Amino acid sequence: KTIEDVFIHLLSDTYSAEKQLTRALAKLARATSNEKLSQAFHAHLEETHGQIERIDQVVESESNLKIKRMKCVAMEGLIEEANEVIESTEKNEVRDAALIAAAQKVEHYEIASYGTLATLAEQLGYRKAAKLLKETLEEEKATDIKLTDLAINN
Amino acid sequence: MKTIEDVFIHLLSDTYSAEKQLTRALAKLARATSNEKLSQAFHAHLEETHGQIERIDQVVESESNLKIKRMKCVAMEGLIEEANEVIESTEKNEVRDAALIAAAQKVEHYEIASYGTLATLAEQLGYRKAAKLLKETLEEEKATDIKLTDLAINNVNKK
Repeated sequence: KTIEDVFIHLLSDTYSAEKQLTRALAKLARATSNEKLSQAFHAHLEETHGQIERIDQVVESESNLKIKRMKCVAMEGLIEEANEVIESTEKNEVRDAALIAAAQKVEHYEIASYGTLATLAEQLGYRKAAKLLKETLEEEKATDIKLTDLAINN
Repeated sequence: MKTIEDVFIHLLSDTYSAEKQLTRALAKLARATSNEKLSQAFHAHLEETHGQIERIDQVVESESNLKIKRMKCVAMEGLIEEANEVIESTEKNEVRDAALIAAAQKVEHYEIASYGTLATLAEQLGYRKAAKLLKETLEEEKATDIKLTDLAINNVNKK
């Protein structure tokens, strides 16, 4: 019933979301015909594991924190949009354009989640965590910009 | 995006959008099944959801600084597309209904967690009337979820 409870709840949700995204990204990388988009998805795959480890670092920076086991239902839905694109397109540029739009939805959600986690961390006085969450936030922004640019020369 | 207050307004505005989208989705869900009892539960929730949007207007009016910022909740949009994928598939009767109920329970998992978060934030920000209101929606969503589970059980035992 405290702000720290809300933060742990949200961090736990994002932890689930990231874990789910590792599976989705491995699959997206194999589903596209475009080598640059595929490489983009694979790079974000590796970075995502780096981001989960960062959440682990957030939890260790404040002895009271913990990751509660849960399933982030919102991410399931966003990952499904990409699945549906795959099932309704041939492996070509129509699929690529639609997968990038679906991936942007995923980025929208993740950027908003980390912005919220960062603000909470700072309002809680969690200095190291704030910094770590901002680091991931910046990586997601770069990732999103990259999808946009890929879309343009796509 | 710097105070608890900004986070609260952001999440409340997102939830406003979610409920808005949910209204359309529930009318479609009610028509997506031949199971009268399920159809009615979706119709009942459609009404309760319109009521919850009214409660959000009340939350906003309870504090001078509160407002609803315009935005599209991407999370709910995905959950609704998830349900629609079931609606638009060729799944039928018990298969179809198991998926519809399950999809609806996913929407509830999201709503419950959303209102739990908003109610705690409101409480922590000293918005007494808001917290009380948000806990009211929280409880309705929990009851709606329990009803969905009773229905899943019935569909599983359907003979």
